[PDB]
Amino acid sequence: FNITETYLRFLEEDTEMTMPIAAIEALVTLLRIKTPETAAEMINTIKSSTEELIKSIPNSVSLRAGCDIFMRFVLRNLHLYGDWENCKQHLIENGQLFVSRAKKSRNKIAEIGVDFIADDDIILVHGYSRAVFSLLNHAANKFIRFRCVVTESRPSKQGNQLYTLLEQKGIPVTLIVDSAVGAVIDKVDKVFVGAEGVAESGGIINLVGTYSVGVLAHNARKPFYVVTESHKFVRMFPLSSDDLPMAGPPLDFTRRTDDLEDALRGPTIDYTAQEYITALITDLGVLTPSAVSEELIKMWYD
Amino acid sequence: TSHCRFYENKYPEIDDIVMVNVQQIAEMGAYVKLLEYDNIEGMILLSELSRRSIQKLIRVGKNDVAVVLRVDKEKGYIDLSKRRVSSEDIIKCEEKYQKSKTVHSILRYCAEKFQIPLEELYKTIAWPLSRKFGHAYEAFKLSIIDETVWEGIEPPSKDVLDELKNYISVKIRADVEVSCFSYEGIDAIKDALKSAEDVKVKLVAAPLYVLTTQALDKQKGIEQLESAIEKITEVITKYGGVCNIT
Amino acid sequence: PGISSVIPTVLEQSFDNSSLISVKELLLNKDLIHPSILLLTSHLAHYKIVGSIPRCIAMLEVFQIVIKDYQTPKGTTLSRNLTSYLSHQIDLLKKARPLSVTMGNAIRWLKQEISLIDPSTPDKAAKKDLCEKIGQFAKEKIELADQLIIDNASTQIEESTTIVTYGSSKVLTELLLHNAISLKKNIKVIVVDSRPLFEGRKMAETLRNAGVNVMYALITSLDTIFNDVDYVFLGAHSILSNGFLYSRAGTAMLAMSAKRRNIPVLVCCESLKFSQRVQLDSVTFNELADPNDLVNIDYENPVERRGNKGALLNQFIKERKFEKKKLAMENKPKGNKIGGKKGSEGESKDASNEE
Repeated sequence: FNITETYLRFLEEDTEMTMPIAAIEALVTLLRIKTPETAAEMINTIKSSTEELIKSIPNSVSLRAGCDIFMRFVLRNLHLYGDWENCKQHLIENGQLFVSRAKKSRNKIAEIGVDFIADDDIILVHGYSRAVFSLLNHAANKFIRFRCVVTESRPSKQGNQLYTLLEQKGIPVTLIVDSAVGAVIDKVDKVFVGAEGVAESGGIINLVGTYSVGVLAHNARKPFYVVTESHKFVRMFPLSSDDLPMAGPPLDFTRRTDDLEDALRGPTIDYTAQEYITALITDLGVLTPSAVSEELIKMWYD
Repeated sequence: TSHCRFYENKYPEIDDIVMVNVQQIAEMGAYVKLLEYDNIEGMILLSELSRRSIQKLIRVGKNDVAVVLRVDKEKGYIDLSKRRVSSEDIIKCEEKYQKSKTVHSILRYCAEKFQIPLEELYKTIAWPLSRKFGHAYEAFKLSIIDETVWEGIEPPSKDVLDELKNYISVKIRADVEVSCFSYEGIDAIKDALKSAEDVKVKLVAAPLYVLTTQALDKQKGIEQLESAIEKITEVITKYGGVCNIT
Repeated sequence: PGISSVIPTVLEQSFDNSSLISVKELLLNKDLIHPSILLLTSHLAHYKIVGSIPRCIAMLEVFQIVIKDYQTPKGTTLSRNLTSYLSHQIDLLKKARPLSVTMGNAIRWLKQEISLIDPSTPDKAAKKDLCEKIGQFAKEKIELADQLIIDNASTQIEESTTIVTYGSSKVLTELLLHNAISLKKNIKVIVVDSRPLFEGRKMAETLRNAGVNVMYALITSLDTIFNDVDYVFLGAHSILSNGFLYSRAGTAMLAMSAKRRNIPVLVCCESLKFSQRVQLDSVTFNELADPNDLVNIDYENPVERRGNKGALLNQFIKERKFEKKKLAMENKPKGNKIGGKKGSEGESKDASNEE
């Protein structure tokens, strides 16, 4: 019952409510029309909706992951096997409840993740994730001892936007280019990376470069980080150095030209392995090594 | 072509039992075809299927006993449950399924013969048998014992019916050696033959007579053959001739 | 049991973690010993084809046969000496050649089954169901696992792939065959093989018999086809709760090379391959046969020739030792796919609690 329109409505909004959250809410609303009890009508419709979303998707898996999570939750729901109405009611409730949970998660983050800041340590935030920014803000509020650093990111000018946002706060800001990151080995103290998806074990999807950063960190023996809230748990694993669903072509040796037509093509998306990251940042207590995989195992049983 | 529902109506009810044949698992549960109520797919979610390694099995061929929860009688949507079915009537359900299968098997000769749609044939069969009596296998059995159900309907194909009847519907051998020495012989042989006949009796060459005795209820065979042998023995000794039984 | 020891060859100063030699030629055999087991042992003594997976299946089959042959005695009960017999068999197997983790698991399962069924039950009725259950187990924990592996491969592997493998990993061979003939895609499959075993060669032959384009390789170089090679699966035998692999021959070398050049390696396995025992070097437990695979001057296995080679004790001190099973590393095989579909070998015992 319409998802393309919803997609159209949300792309550069975020800020207040997370992009994925809105999608989740929409999914919940869709569910709460055709009845979750009648599984014959419902699950097929859900599948169709997912397919539609995929069709509408260019360069993302996050939405797909969210919908899978939702499905899993729904599956879990009916395990009371008694009165069938209460479960339905609960299902109906869990949509805006999810949104509410986000605030709580943020609050939790503002209490557990504020222990990390030490004497003279330079912080560099990679990509675009709201949670990381919130954490940074909360650290600033606490006034431990830090430095907030930005990047020259290249999707649709994200890095610049981030820099501008930082400027609002007031904290002194200097920039790092995608190429000029190589000089950073010990001076910027700890390497932080924001997430737009967390897979099985160490697998994280963001923007136009993470793997290289991870490699650099490994070389330097630097502390590498994955920072997020709570809505991104995926069952995924790649085979090569990098493997993902792609709309932007990998190594597209552009056709013979003289007056310019199409050129901006390459690895737009980036993955990270298990070995490179030292710490995982989620509101779910204090979990790090391979807890997400365990969670997945608990959930799927497949 | 194999189609058509087992009962009178297309779509199942609430609380009724059905047997399913599994095709594919995971992601949803089992959106699978039925062998008790039509070939159209019916689905179970990953919760009602199991109770007590669950993902290890349930692929192709294996059958599951399930109760119907939700039926959408508009376009075609069926919902099932495995957990609710208790192991008190499970055997009965199985028996019912078997009976249904047998009935289905019975309705194949007709399909083979006159090269016409199977569903119509099924309908024509189900009107006397499946409607008034209850279950069909028992009705069939009754008919084969004492014709009582075939009276209600006129047959478009009587030959096919006859064939079906035939389908629905043990030879023991004996050796006798003759080697006479007395005056008369051929007549004596004939007499002997007449004492061992009653079905199928055939001649091979010269010294051996082969007769096949049909058994009524498996064990029967010695209760006539031995008597015949005795009779034969009685026959040949009087004049001046010898015969041997191995 | 019969006769043991009385064999040539020294204890060796270098590498002696496990005992090195046995029963090959039969003389004065016991009355109660089933000949199938003996035959199997004879085969294994000089085997080319099997490795890890099919061996276990064979063992299972043998066990089933034995069960079929055996009935409940008048004096002794069904659970009276069966366990002892099993133990004896295990000992015999050990004497012949060291075994796998899968086999151990199977044995454990059998023991559990034995424990389960009470001796007071009707005997005929008992094994009728027991055999069925065994069959079901076989279907599930092997064939179904294989199917699952295949399906995992299907979703993951790109539109037609160049594939590199080593050894006699039967499951992988089957997968390759499926890719070739059933789903129909391009199969530039490269197989490597060593001197002592002709497993790779055999695999290549089999592929040819099915109609597959194969690239044959040896020890001297591997990189000659790499420097092009895009996606690689390794040879498998047994997994540990470290995240490491206990596998055959120079697979470790291959893995290292892969790590060095472009792309890591991945291995798919059965859900009942995993152990709870652990080790971390090629000195821990060594699997050994007789130093005779390289005595015959290349080519075929049964030849019998006159030449120069054959100096184990003849000349002034000479030792010709080798190894079969070596340690495969951890940081490089990132992939592990089982009956639980998806996961990493970094999650070394995540499925051991669930089972």
